[PDB]
Amino acid sequence: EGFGPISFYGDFTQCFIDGVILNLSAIFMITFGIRDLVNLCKKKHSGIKYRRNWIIVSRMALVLLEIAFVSLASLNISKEEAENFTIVSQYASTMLSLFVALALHWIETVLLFYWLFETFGNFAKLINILIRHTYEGIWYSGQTGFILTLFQVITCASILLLEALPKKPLMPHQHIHQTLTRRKPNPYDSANIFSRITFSWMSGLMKTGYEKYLVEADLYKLPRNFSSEELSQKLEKNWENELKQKSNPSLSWAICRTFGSKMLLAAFFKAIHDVLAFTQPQLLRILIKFVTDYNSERQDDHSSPIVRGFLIAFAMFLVGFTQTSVLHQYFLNVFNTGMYIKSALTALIYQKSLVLSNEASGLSSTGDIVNLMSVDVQKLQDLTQWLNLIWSGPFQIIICLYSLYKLLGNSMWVGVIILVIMMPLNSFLMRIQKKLQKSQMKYKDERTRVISEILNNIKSLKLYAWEKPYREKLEEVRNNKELKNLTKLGCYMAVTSFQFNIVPFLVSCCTFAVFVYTEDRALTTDLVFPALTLFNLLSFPLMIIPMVLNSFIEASVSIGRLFTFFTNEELQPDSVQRLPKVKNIGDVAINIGDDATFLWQRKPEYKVALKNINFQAKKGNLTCIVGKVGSGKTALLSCMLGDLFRVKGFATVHGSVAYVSQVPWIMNGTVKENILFGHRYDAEFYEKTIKACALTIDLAILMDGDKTLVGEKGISLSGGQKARLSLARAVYARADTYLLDDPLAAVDEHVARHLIEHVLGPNGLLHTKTKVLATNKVSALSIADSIALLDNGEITQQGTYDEITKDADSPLWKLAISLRRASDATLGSIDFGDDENIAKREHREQGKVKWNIYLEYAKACNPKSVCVFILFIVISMFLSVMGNVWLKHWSEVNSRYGSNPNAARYLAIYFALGIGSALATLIQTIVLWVFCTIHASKYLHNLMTNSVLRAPMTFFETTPIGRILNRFSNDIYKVDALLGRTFSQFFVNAVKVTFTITVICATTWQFIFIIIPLSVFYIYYQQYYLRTSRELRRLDSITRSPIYSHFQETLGGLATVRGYSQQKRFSHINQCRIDNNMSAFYPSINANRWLAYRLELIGSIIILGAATLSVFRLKQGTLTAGMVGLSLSYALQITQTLNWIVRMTVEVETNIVSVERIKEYADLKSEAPLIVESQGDIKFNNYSTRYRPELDLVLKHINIHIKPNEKVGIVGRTGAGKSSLTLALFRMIEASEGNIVIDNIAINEIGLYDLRHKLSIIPQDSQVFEGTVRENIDPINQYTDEAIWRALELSHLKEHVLSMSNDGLDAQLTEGGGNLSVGQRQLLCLARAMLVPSKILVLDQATAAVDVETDKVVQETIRTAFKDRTILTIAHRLNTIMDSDRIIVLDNGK
Repeated sequence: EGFGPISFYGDFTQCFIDGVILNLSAIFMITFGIRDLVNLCKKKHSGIKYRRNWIIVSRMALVLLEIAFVSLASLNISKEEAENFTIVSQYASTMLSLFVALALHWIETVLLFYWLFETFGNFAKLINILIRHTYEGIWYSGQTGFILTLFQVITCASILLLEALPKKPLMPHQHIHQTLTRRKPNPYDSANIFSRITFSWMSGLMKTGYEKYLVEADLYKLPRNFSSEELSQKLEKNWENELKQKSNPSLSWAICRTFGSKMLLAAFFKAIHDVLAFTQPQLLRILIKFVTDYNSERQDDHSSPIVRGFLIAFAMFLVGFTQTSVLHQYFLNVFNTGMYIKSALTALIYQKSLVLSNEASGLSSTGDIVNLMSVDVQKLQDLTQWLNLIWSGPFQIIICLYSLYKLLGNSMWVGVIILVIMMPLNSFLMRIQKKLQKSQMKYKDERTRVISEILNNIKSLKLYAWEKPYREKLEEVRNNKELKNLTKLGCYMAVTSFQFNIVPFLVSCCTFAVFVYTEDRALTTDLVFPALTLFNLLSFPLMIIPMVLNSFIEASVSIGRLFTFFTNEELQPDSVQRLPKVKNIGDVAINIGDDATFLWQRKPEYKVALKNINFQAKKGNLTCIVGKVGSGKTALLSCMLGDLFRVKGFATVHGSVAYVSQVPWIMNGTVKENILFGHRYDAEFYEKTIKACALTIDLAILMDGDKTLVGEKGISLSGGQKARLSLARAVYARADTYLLDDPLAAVDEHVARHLIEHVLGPNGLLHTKTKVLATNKVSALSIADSIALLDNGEITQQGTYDEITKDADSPLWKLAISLRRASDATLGSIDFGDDENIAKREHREQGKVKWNIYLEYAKACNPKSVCVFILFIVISMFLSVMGNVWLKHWSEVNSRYGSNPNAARYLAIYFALGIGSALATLIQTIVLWVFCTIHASKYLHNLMTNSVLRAPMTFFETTPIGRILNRFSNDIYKVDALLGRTFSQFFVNAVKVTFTITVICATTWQFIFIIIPLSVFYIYYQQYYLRTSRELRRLDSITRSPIYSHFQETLGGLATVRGYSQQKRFSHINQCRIDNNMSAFYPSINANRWLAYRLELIGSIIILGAATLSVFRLKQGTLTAGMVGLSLSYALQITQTLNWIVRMTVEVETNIVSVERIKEYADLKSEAPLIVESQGDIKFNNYSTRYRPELDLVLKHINIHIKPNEKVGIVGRTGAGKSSLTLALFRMIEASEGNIVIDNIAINEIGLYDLRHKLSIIPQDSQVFEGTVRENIDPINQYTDEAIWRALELSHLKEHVLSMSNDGLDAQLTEGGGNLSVGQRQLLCLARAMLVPSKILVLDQATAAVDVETDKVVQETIRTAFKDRTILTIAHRLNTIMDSDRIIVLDNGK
């Protein structure tokens, strides 16, 4: 009898079956008895005490196990024919089944895997018996018991399916658990290993995303060991372990000690994946050896076992499947580790920032502290993906080189040498790519600046009618940007794809060249195709290894930054105790120790300290602190807050604390939220407080209700509104102790006077509590119960007003109701941001993924270029495939003619094929980028600019400026390169898979039957993942911003937050937001794993199909080894390419919607400004012309006549058609009920551009464009520089141009007009208007925005300058009104 790892026939030997089944039974018994049975039976007393209904599944499984045991016992009778170790196998299996009975009974993991290994072992034994039957008698070759063994196999399979698939339903009120129906619990907690490996649990979420777009109810709660709290505590213990042995590497070592446990498991799976992947080419070589030896044996027998091939194909499937499962488990583990790192650090940094000292917060810049959570933690999350990669890279290349030496012949490092030569060239080309991309980002920023300057001041450009020269300037900037885009992208896409194609081909070519030249012993197909597969596998990790080290260095820098931030000094908790509450009036509430000395001077012992002062306040009083700013007033109040490092003095504060700062801080939410501030709502007390402090005007003035959003991003608020809001918050959150830091400074004197008595008065709203006020309000000093005078960092006088009046008054004077504290909110959940806009935009239409938008984009691009593009692509792939098949033919010729090569001839042909394919890829990626790609971008930009420039005032006033501004920058930036790259990669991979299937179907007529339903499964999975992953990634993108916004807000307001003592509320808010963001993140990662698993399984299935069909054709008749070798070598590359195709499909689907939005914004319309078919001695006339939007009425039946040489004033009440008459005169509104006539010509007949050129206007502002003053004032070179200088001197702005512009008339104007006052900008606009030769002169809102001298200058200038030109003005001052020849009173409507 034979013995070995595998017999002659390619199956496991019977002794090997005994060994593996004994090992399976041993590990099952050991693991179950040690781990599972004892834990389950001791979780509660002698078995788990949870209810479980007895169901047909359980008793059926038990009966099937008993039948299996009986069948095993029956088989044991015949097994005693020969005395070997198989009796020990029988006994071990019997013991294992007997234990498994109790194992199944007790639970109602190890059970599932034991049953799986049992079924696989019995299947292997059955295969061995059948193979021996093929070698021997028909049925009972080994023994007659195989008939019962078949029943044992199918019984074990049925037991495994019935244990795995159905669940464990529970009868007694299973529905009672799901009270909180807001979000379902995740299925991951209830998921066996068999379901968790394949990620079948995500299939329900995938289907839900397919049928319906995602909402917050669809997502599941995160499982345990993901919440912020446990992660933060687990990191805090490791940080204390840092504090034992403190040093700079302590942070990294604490991180690795905490969460690095699963990284070892990840490394183990990565090693298994790598060794299996490099084992796969060895199995391919063994199959090649088998088929060629089979053909030689058949030839020799004609001169004078295919089941092995089938088993080899089954082995290929097995290694593919275990590679798939192992790799995806590795990715799951490392991404879970990255999630844990993000969850721990983003909360611990928040805690550290909350406890942080005000000194270090003041010195340190807040933006960097925001960047700590923004970029540095994300860098570590990125690092956690690739750490096992840098661990495995040397191992991977070493195993690859070892296999290379063992296969193709030793010492041939020529492929290694050429790729090592090519690698640093790529390392330099990526560097210059990054430099060029940064330059393009700078160009994008300048483009955004220019288009923002165009967009905000568009009304000035349209009224002035100077639009097309600045359009030409923008087109020049776009031309320079397009030149930069060409100079980057043409050379980069030339070199990149060319090098990536050249590398493996030149490696293969030079290796085979050296082999056929120097070594002899011709290839004969045994070495060539495994060598090609190994060269393909070698290129992947060594490309990744240099780049990832740069990210490692960046992560080291981030670790250092986090370490110094965590090892900041912080503040001492023990400076002033929050002693229990004091109840009476006059009862000591605040107490500062005798000769107490406080400071801001802990680190170097600065002289930022006060010395030897005592101060007291009893309960129920108004203490007042008086002093100038910089007199230590805020220092004393900070001493009261306990936010200072004190040197000497014992201090105690009684009861709760409420504080208001001189700079108010406001929550980023509703005003109702701000006043509430986490306390329980109380209607009557809220109304009494908002009556006392605020009035109704404070709500009404905002043009919104109580639920208005605060101006952190909503509507801005005045300083008086902020002070009133802070005082409102204080009184509503009325504490035992009250502290006020000059809240009355912003508010007006008389209104504030109302506030002194109304709120804190002796009969004030909250007079029953202690209250310190730091102020300079003389009335409040007079009413104040106690006085303190702080000057030069010392309370110079501390005495009651009676004592102050007795002494010389020069030093300062000449200069029961308890309310039940304030209740709290119960720290509930938190809703996501509003999703209704994008939700209704998505729900308004469905079924968008078809070819309509793609064909529209193709019509926008050049349609003829796409034909030559696809032609070059397909002939390139065809050339590569023909090179490979001719190489197969050459190897077969070498196989026939033993060691008689014409390698020079074929190597010349092969090098020609390679250079042709490389030339095709080079020319197509060069020329078509410079053809279809950049030209379409120019077309889209031209259409967008042409549409947006001519758009109406309705468009500009209705749409947000920032919304369209960001879309113009972001979408045009995105469409420039990313869409082209995604399209190129998608088409290349599409032709790759198409030609792979073409060659596979060429080698076998009967392959279409297997390829078609797998293609159905592929498109099904791709459609589901494409529909779901976009919405999951959208939720992930939306959830990021609240974290950074809330963190920056908390950094802004830490002082008040800490004083208010709401630390737990803010920590819980940040923690819940982090849990929300992670709930967005996790299903996207798991969906990626699920899709990649199913595609890789499809890859393994097609590998198995190609192998078994090739072996079947070999059985049927002649089939050369080269054909099957080429087929398998091409088939092995399908796996990565399918996943890349699906990812590029997702990328292009995400990218196309922005181009659709750009095209839709290119659809708007306005009438022509052309000169289609005019000043001085002209009668003006209006007749019955309304000009407004259809949605509203202002003007009505207006008609007038004006003779030449008149000065006219328009006057009316608020809303009495002030600017509407001016806009109607300008014909800004296209609607024309009647006729408006200038120079006996209707305005509508001529046009817009020339008419607005023929009239000069000052439209109630002075928004001006940036750049040179000459370019702004006189952009078209009308007449000399002395003319504009004379006009400027007339405008009396000679002081500005004397101050600036020393070198000449080249002064640079800052963008936005902030460099100079509004009056000087009005003078500039006046200078322009006077410079303009046209007669018609208009001024709007003349009187409101003048400082007397400006009104004088403009009035005298328009009086004296335009002698006979007709001038109209809208103003409010009576003298300039009455100076006009005819005063028209603008009516309410008519």
